Amino acid sequence: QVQLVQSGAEVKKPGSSVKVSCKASGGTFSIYAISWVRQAPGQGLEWMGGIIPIFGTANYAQQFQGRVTITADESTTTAYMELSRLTSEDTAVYYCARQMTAYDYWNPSFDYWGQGTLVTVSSAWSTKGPSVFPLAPSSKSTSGGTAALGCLVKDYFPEPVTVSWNSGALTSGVHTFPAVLQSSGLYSLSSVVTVPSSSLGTQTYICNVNHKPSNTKVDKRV
Amino acid sequence: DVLEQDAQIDRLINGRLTTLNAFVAQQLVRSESAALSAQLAKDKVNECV
Amino acid sequence: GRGVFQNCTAVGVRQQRFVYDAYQNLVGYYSDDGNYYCLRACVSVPVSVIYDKETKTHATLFGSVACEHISSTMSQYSRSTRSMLKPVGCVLGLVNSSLFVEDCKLPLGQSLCALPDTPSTMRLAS
Amino acid sequence: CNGFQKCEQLLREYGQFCSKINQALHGANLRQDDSVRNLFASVKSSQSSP
Amino acid sequence: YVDVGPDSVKSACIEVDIQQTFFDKTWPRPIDVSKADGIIYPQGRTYSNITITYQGLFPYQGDHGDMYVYSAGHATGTTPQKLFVANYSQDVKQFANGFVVRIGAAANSTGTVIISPSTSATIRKIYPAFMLGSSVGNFSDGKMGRFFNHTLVLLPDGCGTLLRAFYCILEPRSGNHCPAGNSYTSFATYHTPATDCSDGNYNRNASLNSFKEYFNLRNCTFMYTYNITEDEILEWFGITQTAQGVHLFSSRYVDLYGGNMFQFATLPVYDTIKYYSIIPHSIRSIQSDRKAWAAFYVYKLQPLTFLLDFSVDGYIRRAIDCGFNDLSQLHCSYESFDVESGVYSVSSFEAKPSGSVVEQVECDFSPLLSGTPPQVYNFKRLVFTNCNYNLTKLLSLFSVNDFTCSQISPAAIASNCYSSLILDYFSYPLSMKSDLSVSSAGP
Amino acid sequence: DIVMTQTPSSLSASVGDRVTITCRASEDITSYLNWYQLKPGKAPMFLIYAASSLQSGVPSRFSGSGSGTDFTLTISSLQPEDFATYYCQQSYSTPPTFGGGTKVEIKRTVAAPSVFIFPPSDEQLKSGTASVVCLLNNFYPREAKVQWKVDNALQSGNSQESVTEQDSKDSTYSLSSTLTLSKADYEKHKVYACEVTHQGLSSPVTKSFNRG
Amino acid sequence: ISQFNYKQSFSNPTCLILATVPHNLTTITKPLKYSYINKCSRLLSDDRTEVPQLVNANQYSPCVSIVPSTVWEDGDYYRKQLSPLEGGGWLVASGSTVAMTEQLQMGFGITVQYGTDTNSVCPKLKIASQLGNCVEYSLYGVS
Repeated sequence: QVQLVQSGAEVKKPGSSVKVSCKASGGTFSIYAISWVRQAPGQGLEWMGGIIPIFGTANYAQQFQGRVTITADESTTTAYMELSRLTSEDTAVYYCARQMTAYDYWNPSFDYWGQGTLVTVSSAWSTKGPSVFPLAPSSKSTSGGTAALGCLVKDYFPEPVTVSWNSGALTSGVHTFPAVLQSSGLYSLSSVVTVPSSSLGTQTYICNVNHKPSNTKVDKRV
Repeated sequence: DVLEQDAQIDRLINGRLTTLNAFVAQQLVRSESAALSAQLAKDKVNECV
Repeated sequence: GRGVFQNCTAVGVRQQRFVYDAYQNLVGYYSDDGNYYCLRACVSVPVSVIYDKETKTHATLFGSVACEHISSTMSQYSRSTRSMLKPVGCVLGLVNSSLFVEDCKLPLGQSLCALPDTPSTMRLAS
Repeated sequence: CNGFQKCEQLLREYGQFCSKINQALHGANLRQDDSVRNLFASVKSSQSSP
Repeated sequence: YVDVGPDSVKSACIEVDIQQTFFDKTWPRPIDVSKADGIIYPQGRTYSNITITYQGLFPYQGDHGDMYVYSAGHATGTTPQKLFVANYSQDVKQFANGFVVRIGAAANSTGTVIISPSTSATIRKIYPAFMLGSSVGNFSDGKMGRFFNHTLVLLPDGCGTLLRAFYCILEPRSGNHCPAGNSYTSFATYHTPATDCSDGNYNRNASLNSFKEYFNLRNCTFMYTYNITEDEILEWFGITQTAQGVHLFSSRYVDLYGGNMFQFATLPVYDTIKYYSIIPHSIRSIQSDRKAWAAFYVYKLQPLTFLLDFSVDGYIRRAIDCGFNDLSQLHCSYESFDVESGVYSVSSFEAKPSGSVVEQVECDFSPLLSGTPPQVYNFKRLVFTNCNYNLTKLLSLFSVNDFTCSQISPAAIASNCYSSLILDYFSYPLSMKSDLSVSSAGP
Repeated sequence: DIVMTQTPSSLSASVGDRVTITCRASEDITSYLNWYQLKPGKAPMFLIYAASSLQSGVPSRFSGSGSGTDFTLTISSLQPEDFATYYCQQSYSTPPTFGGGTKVEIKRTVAAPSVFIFPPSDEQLKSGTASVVCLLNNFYPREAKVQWKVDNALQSGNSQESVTEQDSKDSTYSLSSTLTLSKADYEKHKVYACEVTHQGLSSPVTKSFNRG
Repeated sequence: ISQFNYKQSFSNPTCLILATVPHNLTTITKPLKYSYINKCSRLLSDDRTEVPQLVNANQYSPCVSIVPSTVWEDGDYYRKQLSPLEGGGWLVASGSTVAMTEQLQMGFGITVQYGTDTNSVCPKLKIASQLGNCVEYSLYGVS
């Protein structure tokens, strides 16, 4: 059995080289061919390069030629991908997929795929503590019996982030919204909870946001 | 210029060649004289010394 | 012209910036405008090929002293064999041939210096 | 010849003359060595009191 | 200027792939004078038994050179159709004069085909293709390797049993995968085994087929065809760009076994070619029939003095590069391959310049270009001292009808450093321009 | 280079329903097509190699059919695992091109969307950026159109759409739309409304909140 | 013309023949004007100084390629930007035009190779054969 372990997702500034590492456990690392393929939204999956460790020769796509260097180390059983002159178009999730056939790079079928590593470009952007915006309870906010209020995480950089309600006591009616890129370039996500208005009066609904890069935990009333 | 330089270098190297031809000839004459002197020295050591 | 300057005593009238010594070669006095600095001529090391036909071994030799300053494959020296070059006790030169010279060895051999004698088996007899 | 490479190419045409002069000097130096060896050999071979 | 085959027609260039990492694996091939590899061989006269030193264009000893290897096609299992080429087209290099090529250095040897490293095919005889041109410029795509100047193209035909030399300028093709066309990976040559190399059949049209897709050749002033024996063993091929024209040297004709090179053919080109460009050649084949071929090695030619040993057979089996070694310099001087044991003085080392020191207001030429100029007999002299002068601007300011410099280089006057500058100005007639001289019989 | 196009970008079928996916090829691919199943948060899984032979460890319901330009992937019974992206890639040429992708949606339940509008809190007003959140909940059709009218004027670009992942219990989607206005622009406006038209919804519903 | 166009190689024997054929060369076409390169120069990228390049003996100058086979006008200047491989900067070629003469005049420079041994150029003409084992080798090129 071959187990493919991708590197933890990383963010690299434009014009800075990024290294993505995929580790193969078990099987024969040298005979198998590992090909790097990336998924970009609106572009689909595109093959970038394919390398066989024993040969040490890496095929490269003509568009990516001269921008991508792929190295495989037999001792660590790890395949490394290097990309340079990063751009917003370049940002994508990279998957290490090993061809079932040991050779024959030209005809490629991948039995095993890596979990994938996502790389993003930061221009003049640095990690900072997030600003949490609660939703004020109001007649407009209340719909019939239930009034829905949520805390919007904003101005946070790196990591998906963890948001919990009542210190994780409330796991019911919580809605998780994907982080989006603002003009500032700081991710913003929404965590609205659908709860009865009477319940809001009886229980104080605090919202807790934990930022892993800045190691800051913020609790505030919503 | 290349044409002027070729003539100047050719004259200098030819002139230097004559001087070493004279130098080797004088060295050969001196070496032959030294060889005769060395034979005289052997005789002086063999008889007087 | 190639020149090396070291501190020297001031000489010459100073009306002319150049001092010569009975030849077109220039003493290059006062190379620095501020202070007198005597110039030096180009400095080079001679190379002698020590070769034995039957052994087919070649050696490199230097003149007077090479142990104190010159080193093997030195960047400063442009021409050795005109392509590529070709660590021993100081003598007439820093021979590329090693083994070194024993205090007592057979006198008869290829000519070399006051004490070094060249054998065939590279070896350096005394 | 001057150190410049252009002189060295011009030297190649006259190279044989330069080689002959170098060989003649080499013969003279070897002859001087032989004469020195013969002189000292004649002084040697005599038993000497300390 | 006649063309053997029709121009644009048939189909656009097949898709091609550049795989530099697969290519250039590198097998060391130092050229050796002792085995007489690459020796030009004096075309002038001949010698038997006698050993002589001759000065001629010669490869330097110990030169590995540049290695170029041709490879098979993509070979999809269902269809052998499809092609891939190396980056040798963008590997253009400049040679001052001369070309030396070694072919089939290790023919009939175990080898792995470049397209598939795992696949192993026995090494087979192959012939190099090149398009030497004087000036190299970027393509419309921007890839380097477009020759505006006239070029001579050497292309093997019929599996290398024929060779074609044609002086035709290359012209870009609008079709996809071709130089004028956008999204074109590389420009090179393609071959088909089924028709061109069918047993008992050799196709001269194979060169035309490569032209039909890759590029259109124009202004074909000279077209030549030479038969190739293709016996099995391969020797050396030499191109020399003499003032009269390019000269083709083939080692096999004078002696197949010897490897000595003689001038088989002469091609007259007035233009002097400065850049050499290699066209990659790939033959499509099925994976089972994939073919591996010996790499061809390119060596530079430089004027050198070489001691050459001529055998009683009259073929040079041994040579000495006098420049390569101090012992070689002694061998060249004595003119004998073996010299008796001795200590010999050799050319001394020379110091390499480092730590440059420079010792150094504005001489004015305004009076010379202003006012009313004097007559020749009443000349006006201007003296410049204690000033730095730029003479290049003065030369640009006035066009010079006659320029003659005596005892000084014309280039040297602008940049030389000296005690004082002297300038003179006077009015001179064009009729008496010839009469005026530093010294003249005329009064 | 060969280009591979998937005929269905997305389809909706209940569990136990046969699914047919068609892959179109610009050039002949005799038998060189590879099918990959991608589920979010995990690596894609090989299904069919050469479009003729099922990969080992893959259920019998997945089937490989078709030759050359046209290829077909058929699942006899839909399963929760089966509801994942499908990709067809040509193996004929050295540069492989993946298919557009096929998305499968459960049809177990149909739910009309619930729309509510929430005004920004005081801290947003002090920050200088005011975001109004319009929440759409429990809508089974993935496709929906959300528009913002402020003072009877349409808003674009400033409005953004964020959607939760499928609940998978009722197969419904929850979407929140936030509209951002500068403090001067926000203060002068008195009416903020989000109008949504939904295929599941019988009649388009507009949620409007008066300023203050 | 000697400096930037045609210069005979001094080492080879040098002969210059200037001849005009009024009616014999009917096939030869009349060129519109005689054309020669007055000055050939190479410009450095800095543009501070421009250095002229003299033609090598019996050689085609790089500036010649920029010049058309017949110069368009006297004093014409041709400028091209050099490639990075060419070292950058610009190449400037200056050419002059002389009106064609009524009878075409052609200059011929002839160098006779006395180098190689494979062949020989001579005029034409048993005595000449090997019945003469007496004096005189007299062979193809060596007498």
